[PDB]
Amino acid sequence: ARKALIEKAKRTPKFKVRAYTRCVRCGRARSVYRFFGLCRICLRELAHKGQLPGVRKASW
Amino acid sequence: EIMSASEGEHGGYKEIIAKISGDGVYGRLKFESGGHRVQRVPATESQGRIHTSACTVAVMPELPDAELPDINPADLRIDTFRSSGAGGQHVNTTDSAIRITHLPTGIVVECQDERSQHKNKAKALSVLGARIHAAEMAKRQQAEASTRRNLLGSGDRNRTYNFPQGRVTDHRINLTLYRLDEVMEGKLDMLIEPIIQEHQADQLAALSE
Amino acid sequence: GNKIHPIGFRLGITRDWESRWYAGKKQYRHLLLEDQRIRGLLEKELYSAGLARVDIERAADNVAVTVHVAKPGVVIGRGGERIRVLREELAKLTGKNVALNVQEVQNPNLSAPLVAQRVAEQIERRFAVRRAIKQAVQRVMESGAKGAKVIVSGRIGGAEQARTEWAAQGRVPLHTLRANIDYGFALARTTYGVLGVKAYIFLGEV
RNA sequence: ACGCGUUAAGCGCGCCGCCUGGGGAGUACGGCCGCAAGGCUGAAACUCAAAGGAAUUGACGGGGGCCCGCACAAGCGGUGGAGCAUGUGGUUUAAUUCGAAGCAACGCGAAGAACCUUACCAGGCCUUGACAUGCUAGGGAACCCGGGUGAAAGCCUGGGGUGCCCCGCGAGGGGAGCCCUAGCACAGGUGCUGCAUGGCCGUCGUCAGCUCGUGCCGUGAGGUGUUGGGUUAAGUCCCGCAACGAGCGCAACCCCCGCCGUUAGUUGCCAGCGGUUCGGCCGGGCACUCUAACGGGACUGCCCGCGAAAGCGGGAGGAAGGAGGGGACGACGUCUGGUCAGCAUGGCCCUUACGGCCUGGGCGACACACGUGCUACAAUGCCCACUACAAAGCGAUGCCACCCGGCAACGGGGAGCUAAUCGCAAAAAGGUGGGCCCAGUUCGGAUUGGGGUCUGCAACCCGACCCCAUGAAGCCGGAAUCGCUAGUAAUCGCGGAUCAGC
RNA sequence: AAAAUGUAAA
RNA sequence: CGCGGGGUGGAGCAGCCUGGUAGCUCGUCGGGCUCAUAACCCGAAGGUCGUCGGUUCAAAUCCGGCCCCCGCAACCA
Ligand SMILES: [Mg+2]
Ligand SMILES: [Mg+2]
Ligand SMILES: [Mg+2]
Ligand SMILES: [Mg+2]
Ligand SMILES: [Mg+2]
Ligand SMILES: [Mg+2]
Ligand SMILES: [Mg+2]
Ligand SMILES: [Mg+2]
Ligand SMILES: [Mg+2]
Ligand SMILES: [Mg+2]
Ligand SMILES: [Mg+2]
Ligand SMILES: [Mg+2]
Ligand SMILES: [Mg+2]
Ligand SMILES: [Mg+2]
Ligand SMILES: [Mg+2]
Ligand SMILES: [Mg+2]
Ligand SMILES: [Mg+2]
Ligand SMILES: [Mg+2]
Ligand SMILES: [Mg+2]
Ligand SMILES: [Mg+2]
Ligand SMILES: [Mg+2]
Ligand SMILES: [Mg+2]
Ligand SMILES: [Mg+2]
Ligand SMILES: [Mg+2]
Ligand SMILES: [Mg+2]
Ligand SMILES: [Mg+2]
Ligand SMILES: [Mg+2]
Ligand SMILES: [Mg+2]
Ligand SMILES: [Mg+2]
Ligand SMILES: [Mg+2]
Ligand SMILES: [Mg+2]
Ligand SMILES: [Mg+2]
Ligand SMILES: [Mg+2]
Ligand SMILES: [Mg+2]
Ligand SMILES: [Mg+2]
Ligand SMILES: [Mg+2]
Ligand SMILES: [Mg+2]
Ligand SMILES: [Mg+2]
Ligand SMILES: [Mg+2]
Ligand SMILES: [Mg+2]
Ligand SMILES: [Mg+2]
Ligand SMILES: [Mg+2]
Ligand SMILES: [Mg+2]
Ligand SMILES: [Mg+2]
Ligand SMILES: [Mg+2]
Ligand SMILES: [Mg+2]
Ligand SMILES: [Mg+2]
Ligand SMILES: [Mg+2]
Ligand SMILES: [Mg+2]
Ligand SMILES: [Mg+2]
Ligand SMILES: [Mg+2]
Ligand SMILES: [Mg+2]
Ligand SMILES: [Mg+2]
Ligand SMILES: [Mg+2]
Repeated sequence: ARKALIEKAKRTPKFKVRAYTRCVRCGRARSVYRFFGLCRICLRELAHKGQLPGVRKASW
Repeated sequence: EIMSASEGEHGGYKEIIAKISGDGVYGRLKFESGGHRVQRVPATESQGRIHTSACTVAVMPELPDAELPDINPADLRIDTFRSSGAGGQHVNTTDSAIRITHLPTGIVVECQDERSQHKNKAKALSVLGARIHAAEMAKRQQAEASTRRNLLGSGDRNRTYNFPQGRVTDHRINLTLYRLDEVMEGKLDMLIEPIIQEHQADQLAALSE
Repeated sequence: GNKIHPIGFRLGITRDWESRWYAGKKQYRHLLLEDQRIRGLLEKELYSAGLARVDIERAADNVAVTVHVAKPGVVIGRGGERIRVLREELAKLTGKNVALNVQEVQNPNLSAPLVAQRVAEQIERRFAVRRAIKQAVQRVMESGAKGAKVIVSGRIGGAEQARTEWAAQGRVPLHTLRANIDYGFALARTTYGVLGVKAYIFLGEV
């Protein structure tokens, strides 16, 4: 369900709604921010590295 | 259906007996008799240490029982004779005392309580019964407790259940399978069947070898 | 476990983005996707040169990647060769454009993500972990730093029991924003398992 | 060591008494004494790897002093009771996938379970494999097409093209290559171990703590500093001190809100004029409102009283005064915490199967128990019609004004906006008007019948919404228990992440 | 005055 | 066998004399407290009264037979 599962979501499936999101880095199915194609974890990681441009920690 | 069942504060059952009725029951529960080790961090753990513990279980098959249909005159030997002590002339000329000998066992009761021989036979026959009963009660105790001493003894046999490894492992046939969960659930068959089979491989090299 | 990433904490405050480019909405994702692909396939090959930081900036199809080192002799290659074929494998995967410009940071000892890797390597090579730590900080402190600290974790020296281990000279005010401090991780792989080196170098105020 | 120290436990001599590991044991036996109770004398087997003295550092106390926290108290609204929403235990099941367990598990991983998602079950399948880089036997070309069967996977097959390296005239060959059939490498696993780990996270705890260097004291563990008086949200500062310094923490540097200024003037704004398609709408113009970018502003600065100081208490001027309100920031470490199921990773294990595919089931089950929740029990209420006043976000595969049909869910038709332009968008409490009259009610809207709209291949298990009818329990909830001290609690809406849809 | 208890593996 | 008493929720014991009416303590079950257990606190379940009969409108209650338990008696020779 690692390398194998992630493959199905990449290729366009039989039906319309059958297609689903998945992290474009860790391949996590659940909780995937569509803006990046990334998961909430991978998002936090790269955002901390600065690799995510213009994105900084919010505070108010 | 459970019978005796002393509790255990938390949790248990510190001891519990149960009549499991049916067909092929003793056949598949035969091999349970013995000590079952358990390794895990107990509920009661004051910190974080894995604790080894054990539990002996004993499967006993259904025993068709039957007490003797009371006594039998044929194996009784009854003697009558003159009672001892006070009574005047009556006590001197009246075989009122009684003595009954129960030939099979060997226990004997005398009785010179009251003046009628008949009534004394009545009492003696009553105590005689009571004395055979408690003889057979003692006998069925020195059999019941003793067959438990027979099965359960100085021997570290039978399966071990390890939780953190998640693996049960019957020591007798040296089979082991890390699917403890299913076992602890009820599906014991891929554990009792391999024993039933290995046991049969022994019965092959029995009277033939 | 509770400490904050020093870098994410100082974005636009004392540290600038490793990638610099606008997007919008309908394109940001696959923009970063290939962007991430770059930095990763860079790191895999340019490891021999030990990169301290890969910068990436984009334009209308035009994409610029200004990589860093402290020993660029590897990147530049024979006479000037390896750098070209590098960029000639670049647009071979971007389907877009190319970029060189590999500037070089002076003291490697004052670059944390550089330091960690050189230390984490010593680990894989089976060296005294207590010693290499104090060696690291020494090399960093005696080369101008105003502070330093290096932390490793895992089965130190193949110990059945894993544990934390560190030393520090000078000062490393991680709580202070005004402090410019370098940081980076390195993954020390070995036969007994995966250790992890974290380097903190306090450069100075601002 | 504690301490003893001319009232030695110092330095010496004389003599008596006594000790030789703990337990057994001041017991047994013997002897002697006693009215007795018991005393004096006084062993052994056995058993343990210690018993023990003083110091040290913590931890703990139903020990103490000083402080502190929504902890008590003073309060206002709730849970616990009801119906339903959901999570969990448990049971059920072919399976009801795995993990989380007092605080710190229980609307937690799940920020989107109808298929997919899916790790489970059943059945139909597949084998160098859906995936990666290679070595090759037949040595075939793309790529579209279709039949066959089928629940789909899968299996099987009819096409056909008449593709490209080679000074090939030539029937024939010669390589690269998506590629096709067979092999060996190898892939693959959400299989096991958080008690082999990295990272990252909860946590005591935004608690004020924790330590190093060196000096000195101590045989030594260790102490000192860090203690002490004052002070503080603070190991915050001041003074003192065999200590003098320093580091990580505290604070500040950052963000948003409060006031003011320069800059900026459309897509925003309108004070005075013109206009006048009955009105920022036309021209018009940055003054304001706003937008967002740089700044000023507060320092116990001034005044009062106490104080050695630090600073405490009160007063003034001020949009704001002693941390202004709020966020970001989580020390050495602690919990054998959590997470091999986000990813990574040592070891272990599966290898035509613990891998992979499909269809259909399950994750939604239901005698019960718990957590968190939503709606209520009504008159400070509820229904109806008119009328208002927000902020922050989303939207060229989307938002949908505007008409048109429909009682409506909505479906046609259609304008504008990639948006300070257009749209989601009616904010709801609120005000005004009208009805209701203390009732299981016009309260309540659970449950069920019947009939439809939408999204999707497809809503039986298993969706959301609309219309009709049904209108349950509940008339303020036992023991118990929770939140919050100011624009807070309570109450009223709206938006978004996820996402076809819910 | 309130108010017992905590087996056995680091 | 001769007389007396007795059998009621799992344990122990009222209620029967006087018919209508099942009670007390403990236990068990569910929910609190506590880190957890017990204590404690809140709520519930649980017997058709040994057994056959008869009386009655109606029987745990009255009447008769049997079973089991308990004490008393069993003497003059
Ligand atoms: Mg599978
Ligand atoms: Mg796709
Ligand atoms: Mg979907
Ligand atoms: Mg017992
Ligand atoms: Mg017993
Ligand atoms: Mg005779
Ligand atoms: Mg004999
Ligand atoms: Mg189960
Ligand atoms: Mg860097
Ligand atoms: Mg003295
Ligand atoms: Mg004296
Ligand atoms: Mg001794
Ligand atoms: Mg002795
Ligand atoms: Mg003595
Ligand atoms: Mg003696
Ligand atoms: Mg004596
Ligand atoms: Mg005495
Ligand atoms: Mg004595
Ligand atoms: Mg204090
Ligand atoms: Mg209170
Ligand atoms: Mg419902
Ligand atoms: Mg089964
Ligand atoms: Mg077909
Ligand atoms: Mg053909
Ligand atoms: Mg504080
Ligand atoms: Mg001392
Ligand atoms: Mg000395
Ligand atoms: Mg200290
Ligand atoms: Mg003092
Ligand atoms: Mg300090
Ligand atoms: Mg604002
Ligand atoms: Mg006017
Ligand atoms: Mg005019
Ligand atoms: Mg300023
Ligand atoms: Mg003031
Ligand atoms: Mg003050
Ligand atoms: Mg520890
Ligand atoms: Mg509701
Ligand atoms: Mg209309
Ligand atoms: Mg209409
Ligand atoms: Mg349309
Ligand atoms: Mg336009
Ligand atoms: Mg109103
Ligand atoms: Mg309904
Ligand atoms: Mg009422
Ligand atoms: Mg006890
Ligand atoms: Mg305990
Ligand atoms: Mg009783
Ligand atoms: Mg308790
Ligand atoms: Mg019941
Ligand atoms: Mg019953
Ligand atoms: Mg009767
Ligand atoms: Mg009757
Ligand atoms: Mg009669």
